Amino acid sequence: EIPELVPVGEMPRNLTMTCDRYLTNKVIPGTRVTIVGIYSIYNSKNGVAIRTPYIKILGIQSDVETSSIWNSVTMFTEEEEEEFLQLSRNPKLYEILTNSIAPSIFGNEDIKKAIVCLLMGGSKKILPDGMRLRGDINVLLLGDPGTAKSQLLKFVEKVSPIAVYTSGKGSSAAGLTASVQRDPMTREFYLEGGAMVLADGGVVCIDEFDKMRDEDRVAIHEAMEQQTISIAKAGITTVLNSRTSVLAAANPIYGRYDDLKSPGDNIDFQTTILSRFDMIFIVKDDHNEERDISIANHVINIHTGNANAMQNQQEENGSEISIEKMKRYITYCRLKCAPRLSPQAAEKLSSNFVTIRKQLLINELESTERSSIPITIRQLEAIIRITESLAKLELSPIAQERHVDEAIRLFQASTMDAASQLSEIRRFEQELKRRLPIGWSTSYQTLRREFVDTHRFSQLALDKALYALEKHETIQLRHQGQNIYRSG
Amino acid sequence: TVYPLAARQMLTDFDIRNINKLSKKKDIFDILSQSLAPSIYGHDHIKKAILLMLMGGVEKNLENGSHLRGDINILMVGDPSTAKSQLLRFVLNTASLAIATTGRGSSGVGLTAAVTTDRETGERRLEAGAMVLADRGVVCIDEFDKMTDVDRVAIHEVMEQQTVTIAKAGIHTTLNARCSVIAAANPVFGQYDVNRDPHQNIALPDSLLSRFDLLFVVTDDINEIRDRSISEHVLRTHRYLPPGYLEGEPVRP
Amino acid sequence: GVPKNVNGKHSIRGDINVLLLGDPGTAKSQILKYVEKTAHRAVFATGQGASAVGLTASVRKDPITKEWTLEGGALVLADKGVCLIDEFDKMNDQDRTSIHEAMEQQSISISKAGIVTTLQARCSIIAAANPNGGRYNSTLPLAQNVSLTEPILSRFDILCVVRDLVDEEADERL
Amino acid sequence: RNENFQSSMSITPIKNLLGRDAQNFLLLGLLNKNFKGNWSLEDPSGSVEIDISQTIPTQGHYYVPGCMVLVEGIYYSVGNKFHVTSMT
Amino acid sequence: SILRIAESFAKMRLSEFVSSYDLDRAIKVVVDSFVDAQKVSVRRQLRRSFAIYTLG
Amino acid sequence: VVRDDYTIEAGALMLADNGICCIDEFDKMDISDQVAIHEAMEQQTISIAKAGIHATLNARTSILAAANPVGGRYNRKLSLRGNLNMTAPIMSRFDLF
Ligand SMILES: Nc1ncnc2c1ncn2[C@@H]1O[C@H](COP(=O)(O)OP(=O)(O)O)[C@@H](O)[C@H]1O
Ligand SMILES: Nc1ncnc2c1ncn2[C@@H]1O[C@H](COP(=O)(O)OP(=O)(O)O)[C@@H](O)[C@H]1O
Ligand SMILES: Nc1ncnc2c1ncn2[C@@H]1O[C@H](COP(=O)(O)OP(=O)(O)O)[C@@H](O)[C@H]1O
Repeated sequence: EIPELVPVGEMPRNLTMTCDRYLTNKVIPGTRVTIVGIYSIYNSKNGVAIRTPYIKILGIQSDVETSSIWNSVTMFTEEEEEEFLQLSRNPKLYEILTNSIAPSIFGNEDIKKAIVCLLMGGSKKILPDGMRLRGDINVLLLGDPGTAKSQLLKFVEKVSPIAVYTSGKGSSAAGLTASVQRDPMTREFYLEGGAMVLADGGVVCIDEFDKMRDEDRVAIHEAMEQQTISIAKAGITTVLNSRTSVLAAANPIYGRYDDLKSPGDNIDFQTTILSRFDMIFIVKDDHNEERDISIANHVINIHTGNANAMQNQQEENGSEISIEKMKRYITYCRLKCAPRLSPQAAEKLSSNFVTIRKQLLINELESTERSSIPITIRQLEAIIRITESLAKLELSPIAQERHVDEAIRLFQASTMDAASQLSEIRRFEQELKRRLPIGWSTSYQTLRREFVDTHRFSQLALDKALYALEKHETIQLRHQGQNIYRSG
Repeated sequence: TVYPLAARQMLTDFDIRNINKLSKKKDIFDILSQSLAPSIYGHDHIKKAILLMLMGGVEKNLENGSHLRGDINILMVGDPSTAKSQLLRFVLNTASLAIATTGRGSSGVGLTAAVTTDRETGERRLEAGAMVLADRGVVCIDEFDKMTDVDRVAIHEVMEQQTVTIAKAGIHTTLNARCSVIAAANPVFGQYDVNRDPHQNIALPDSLLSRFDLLFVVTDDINEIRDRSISEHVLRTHRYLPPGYLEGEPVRP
Repeated sequence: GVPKNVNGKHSIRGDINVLLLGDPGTAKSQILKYVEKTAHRAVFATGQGASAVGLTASVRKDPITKEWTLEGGALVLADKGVCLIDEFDKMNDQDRTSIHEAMEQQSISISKAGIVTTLQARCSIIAAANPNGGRYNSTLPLAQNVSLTEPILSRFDILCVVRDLVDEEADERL
Repeated sequence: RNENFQSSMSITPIKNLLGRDAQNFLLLGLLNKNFKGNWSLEDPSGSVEIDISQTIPTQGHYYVPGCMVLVEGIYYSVGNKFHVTSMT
Repeated sequence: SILRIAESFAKMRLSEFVSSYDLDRAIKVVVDSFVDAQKVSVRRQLRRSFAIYTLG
Repeated sequence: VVRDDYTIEAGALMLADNGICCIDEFDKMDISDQVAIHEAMEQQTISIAKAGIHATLNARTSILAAANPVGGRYNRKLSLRGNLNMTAPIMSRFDLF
């Protein structure tokens, strides 16, 4: 039964039902369906006068479920297809899909863009040598409580056509992946699918990913990356396909993410699971008064009911679309468009990848220890999939460079922003506070020739301590970064 | 009727002429090495070992009964996204008989053999697990660093004995498993250390390390020129279009 | 309060969770027993005796047909009532903080043994904890006074701090 | 549009240069002095530092910062610098 | 949480609409909890900081 | 809780219902026993919520405990709190020493 309509303090009751002739093989497990049928009674082989009830199905209807068992088949009607083509021809459908995700959540615009990229997904490719590459992206929202990450998980589970919502504490290794159970009558083992089998071709959402057990986290690695679960248990060996896009939410190991604390201490995840994730969105609370007053007004408008009026008016405005239309558009974009890349896009993509790897050199130089947030070749495949999803928004078969720079912007906003989180410093600060006075400026070439060519300090100490004085806001930069000015 | 659907492919005489023509070349090892998985860049010696793994060496059975193993086994430990699991998938596809397994998706009884009843007989019998059904073939183990110890016992038993002894349910049977093993693993840390520590290579005991003939270790060292070469290679990989299919449609030297 | 449903798209928790942090001998548990007497539905748990799946909900194998069936936990029995935890700090972290989804999303999401289920547990959680060292230090902040972390403290709406201060006249009337 | 580049070489965006060690490239770049005080070439895809030790400029022209110039030379990946043979 | 405490205070009177007095009492409870949570070095400053919202 | 579906085995506090539970070696008792005694003295109930079974169990019991000082004999110079392994609340839960 529907979880929204369960009675108080009880369990949802499973009821056995039957289909005949062309009503068979119409529903995937996990969908929400309305069924019309007769409520008949049949005698079962298992007290007094107990005859078990069932429902003989006369009719199946489901807007969330489409095309029965999936055959990549176009069953959308012609005027709805023309309306969907009109939506794909819209010049600002990207902002429409961004505003469609979480209308009652202020901020988190890059998270909403990554969610839309997760819902559209990449393109699955097949090579002649059997090389299968991933066509889905996995996004991990790591951050402080009160950032509405779990509400984003719930809204992703609502919008997506195939989606399941799971826990970290309520999970298990045989629960997320497929389990091996025993049939009672035959006494033979059989595989019953888990949460990543019910989400095949769709979205799995994990809440409190930081807390799920260490033996429980690592049964997911082939199901995230290889898109398959290889099970050899109880005399049954098989490789089931699980094409699941993973959306996980987590807090750091410490209670809140601390900017004073090192990023290695906040994350006790292995580097493998962050290599598998594609958007590692680390979110914080900066306590800005404008942001606090804006979120205060927004949540007040949500609680009073005025946000119902604003979203109902803005739907008729045409800048937002509902759950059903966006769900069917996700299904149509996955079933119609699977784009390739232009040759000029590959130069920009490879150049940005070697640029961010060269930046990872600079990130891992001075700390001398390995970063907990790695950028590997799988992250280049991630940016490829982001570009292909950005092409899949507007049914574009060619992923041009305009989509490429937005993909680069999303990756810099998520993963490069996440990865960027003794006597020399104090001696530089004293020498520079005595060297240039309050209200006067110095060129960077003067500091280079007098503090590096003199070998008073290193160049890395200069580059770090200029930023250190910048964030202290007593000495800032002016005139295109070529002047250092003491604000005083 | 029953058709095999060609695991042992028939060999026409034109194929034999091609095989004996290419065998006379001096770099047939290189040609057949880079012919394995052109989409995978690097790991050239690893693909050479994969080639020598598919055509494993001769086995010699002595007069006193010592079983000398001719099946070379390879353990690949190293950094994430060094395409070890992709080489596992490639040797899964291109072998005559290949069986895959995973660290958290395997049981020790489920790898060798399990005793169950039979429906038409009403009699107990064995069904072979993953590691026995791949006889005269290859086993593609992924995430080998995180077996349960029960599965480690059975795997180590096959690597030291090549036969499994089942003594349960009134059944005393021995089963032959003359099979090769290729396995992929991560270090005990998140990333592999360049401190060359012997203990932090793998989390498995060194006794299981000893039965593996080739312990390949891979480091994803961060570079500029070779990194650009790998980047352009994987963007050439993504730009492939399968023949006979429309541009921009879902897929159905 | 009132749980809210916005357009069939957003859900707002309506129940209120209250933590009582105080010195011993300040009658923190008698209030919990009074809520047990007073609330329409009231479930109690304490200490190491409350497991991670004693709360929330569990799964079990039936003796008939050996099928995996769900079992309602402590929070299932407080679907429109109050769950009350005594000695909250000394309970294990795995047992303390397994109740995030009931105390935030008002729901129990279960994926184990081939069973996936989104139960409703609209629970008002009233907890009674102790400070570090047994006594509250007035000169120290709240963070190292408790053994609780930031997220488990963050959901709690009202956190009542009780200090056993010696008074010449408050002790008389008490 | 000119016949010389519809012939001699082709223009590569500046962001593609880093990674190509010791290969000859021809560029169009906004000439600039960066924050470090060295000479640099910039495109909408990025920038690279150049050095002007080995240049043979075209006689008859003026070169000022802010010029968009054709720069032929070899990139080196050791110090992220571009050694210019000729400029016009 | 302030909004649920105001709604619960309106629910205690069996009044279907929330008054401004319920907002004042809810804000008083939340401010009093935050002040009692604070260390005694700054309880006087924090009490005088939010005194304009609770008393009026 | 006992698998047999879980059932309750009563502890020594429960068998001394409306009676006296004489406990020897009270200093090295377990932490689960500590936090169950923390509810067992005053409220006279032990509440167990494990797996599928949840209950409260009334245990009206008067406690007589004999606890050796840890680390050897009783030190006359130190306070009575210093010589024992008990914390503040379970010491305040006792009537007399
Ligand atoms: N920007 C926002 N807009 C609306 N509600 C918000 C926002 N941020 C937080 N909230 C509220 O605060 C709560 C935050 O919970 P959440 O952070 O999702 O839990 P978790 O810490 O487990 O992810 C939600 O119930 C949500 O209603
Ligand atoms: N030419 C290449 N060089 C390096 N890595 C590659 C190459 N081609 C593909 N890859 C990456 O290798 C990854 C697979 O390795 P991985 O799954 O980490 O192995 P394991 O599961 O054994 O750790 C793929 O995600 C793919 O993106
Ligand atoms: N107004 C009061 N203030 C403090 N304690 C009281 C008050 N009235 C009764 N008590 C006593 O408090 C005892 C219960 O305290 P309890 O809540 O078990 O302590 P703790 O807070 O350490 O759990 C009762 O035995 C009762 O006699």
